[PDB]
Formats: sequence, structure tokens, C-alpha cells
Amino acid sequence: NSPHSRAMYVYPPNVESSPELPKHIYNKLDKGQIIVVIWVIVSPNNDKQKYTLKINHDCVPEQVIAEAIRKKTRSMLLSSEQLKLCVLEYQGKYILKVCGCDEYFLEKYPLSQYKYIRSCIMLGRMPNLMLMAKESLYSQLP
Ligand SMILES: *[C@H](CS(C)(=O)=O)[C@@H](C)NC(=O)C1(F)CCN(S(=O)(=O)c2ccc(Br)cc2-c2ccccc2Cl)CC1
Repeated sequence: NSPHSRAMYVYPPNVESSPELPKHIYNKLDKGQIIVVIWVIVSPNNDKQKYTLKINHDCVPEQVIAEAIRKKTRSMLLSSEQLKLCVLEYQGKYILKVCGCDEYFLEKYPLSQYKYIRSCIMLGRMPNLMLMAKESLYSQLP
């Protein structure tokens, strides 16, 4: 069984039944966009890095990663194309986990469809996601 299938079995997304947001919830956002907080502990140093993005609620976990790249990288003054290219090279190496929990964003559903994210919006809290390598997760697998 592929590491993908094992992940998918073990860490199934906890989601709402449909991707449609009720207005009462959509209207808590700024123009449909959610403010989220991406944590990373990377490389050899394992320093606590932290980016705060503002993204459409309906983005897919990987598009969230993409904005994570854009944010970290903005001081490189890269061109659109130099950037998008790199984003295409990198996006797929990593996934999102809820900080401290064992809840993963392993599914191309919209972010606000995930129950964690929807709960945050309701409670008016910022989601705290954690960015990590696919290899990292495949290694942790029972
Ligand atoms: C393209 C690379 S380049 C030098 O122009 O060819 C630019 C747009 N991207 C990056 O520099 C980047 F995508 C490389 C990968 N990460 S990372 O900081 O090296 C990183 C390594 C390991 C983990 Br686990 C997580 C991350 C990471 C940290 C912070 C934000 C996003 C990520 Cl994926 C980011 C930058």
C-alpha cells in the first residue's frame, strides 16, 4: 500500500458535507477571504517560522501552501514567472496539518469546507496550520 493510500486511510479530513458556506459564515470574512497563520519548523535549524496569509476561504490546501511560498519569498523581488515556476516546483512537496492536532488537509476540498477552518470562522479565531513535508508524514506513518 502506497504511502499516499496509508496517509489517506489514517488521516482522513474531518469535513462538512458540502463546500457551500452559509452567508452568516461567509460574512464573517473580509470579502470572502480568511486570515490564517502558517507555522514551519524546517531544514537543520528547526527554528519556529510563522507567516500570516489572507486567502480566499475556498482555496485548496495546496493553494494555501503556494501563498505561503509567495509570502516567505516576496523580498526576492522575483518576476511573476520566475515565481509561479518555483511555486509549481515546490507546492506539492508539503502538506498542511492543524497545529498540535492530528488533523491534516489531505484533500483538494476548499479550506472553509474543513471543519477546523469552519469552527475558527465561527469562533472568530485565526486557524493555526503547520506546514510540513510529505516525506515527514510518510515517515510518521503507523
Ligand atoms: C523559488 C526558489 S528559487 C531559490 O527561486 O529557485 C522560491 C519562490 N521558493 C522558495 O525559495 C521556497 F519555495 C523553497 C521551499 N521553502 S523552504 O523554506 O525551503 C521550506 C523547506 C522545508 C519545509 Br518542511 C518548509 C519550507 C517552507 C518554509 C516557509 C514557507 C513555505 C515553505 Cl514550503 C519555501 C521557499
